[PDB]
Amino acid sequence: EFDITVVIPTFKAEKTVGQCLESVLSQQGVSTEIIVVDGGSPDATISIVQSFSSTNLTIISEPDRGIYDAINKGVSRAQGGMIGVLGADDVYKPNVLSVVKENASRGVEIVAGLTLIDGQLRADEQYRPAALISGIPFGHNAMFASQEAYRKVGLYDLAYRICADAEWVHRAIKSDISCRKVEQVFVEFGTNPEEIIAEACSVIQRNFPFLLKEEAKYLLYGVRGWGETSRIEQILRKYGHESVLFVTALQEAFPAVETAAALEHHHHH
Ligand SMILES: C[C@@H]1O[C@@H](O)[C@@H](O)[C@H](O[C@H]2O[C@H](C)[C@H](O)[C@H](O[C@@H]3O[C@H](CO)[C@@H](O)[C@H](O)[C@H]3O)[C@@H]2O)[C@@H]1O
Ligand SMILES: Nc1nc2c(ncn2[C@@H]2O[C@H](COP(=O)(O)O)[C@@H](O)[C@H]2O)c(=O)[nH]1
Repeated sequence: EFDITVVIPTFKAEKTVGQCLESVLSQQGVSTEIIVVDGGSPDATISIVQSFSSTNLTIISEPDRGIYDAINKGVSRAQGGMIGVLGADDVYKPNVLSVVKENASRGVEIVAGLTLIDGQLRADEQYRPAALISGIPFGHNAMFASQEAYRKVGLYDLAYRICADAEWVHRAIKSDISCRKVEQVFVEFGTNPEEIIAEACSVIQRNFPFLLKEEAKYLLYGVRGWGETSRIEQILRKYGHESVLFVTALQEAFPAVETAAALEHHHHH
């Protein structure tokens, strides 16, 4: 097989898909498979991809139901031990694929790096319970996951057109999938905000079904620093009895509520 599979969903990416592919082929010291999942691009996208006649590139061009449908198709076919997803507007940094192969040899099922968004580091969060009341903790395109990890967790849920990656990672956390965060930039990155938020809140309720939508939004804003946090102790007392995982998530995310978390663990778990 291969050390790495890179799944590249494309639709009308003719402007950048050549730079994206160059950043993958420049990776040395790893056997790499590339699976381009195109949704029927009418521009030069296929003409450009076919310029990269690497004997380890696969082109899938057929109607799909959105990016995560296209991602699902590529992950399903991936024959590499570690699988990564690279948008056509993104580029891998030098040496990242060997860094992923190195950290995977120890058995870690997920290897995640840093993300450069407009020359700024994405404000990542830790892969831990506290992620479950937030969005995706690391950049999706900076994540690599083994064949086993996908086989354990499943595919991306097409009900989420934006944050299906966050939902998958939360399922990974909840499934105790091993993760090692590498403090190196893996990718340089190239949608209505309301829709982003709506999907993030729904993903959070999927971890903790007892939360009203407003309550999930308050937690997201509290963790992301977008809103206040005075009502965290209220939320904790209201639902702490439900899940030890929920109590763990809030005390990690909001260290100010530790003494209150102690009480929930004591009276309920
Ligand atoms: C509407 C908001 O505008 C800005 O404040 C932006 O920074 C916000 O993005 C942050 O919060 C949202 C929830 C995202 O989690 C975003 O991370 C990105 O979200 C995707 C969702 O799964 C991932 O595909 C992507 O790789 C990841 O970089 C960031 O944390 C928000 O848009
Ligand atoms: N296969 C497929 N790829 C898509 C679709 N929409 C966007 N993409 C690709 O997914 C990546 C995300 O870019 P975005 O459009 O989200 O900025 C890009 O590589 C883009 O070309 C789609 O409907 N189907």
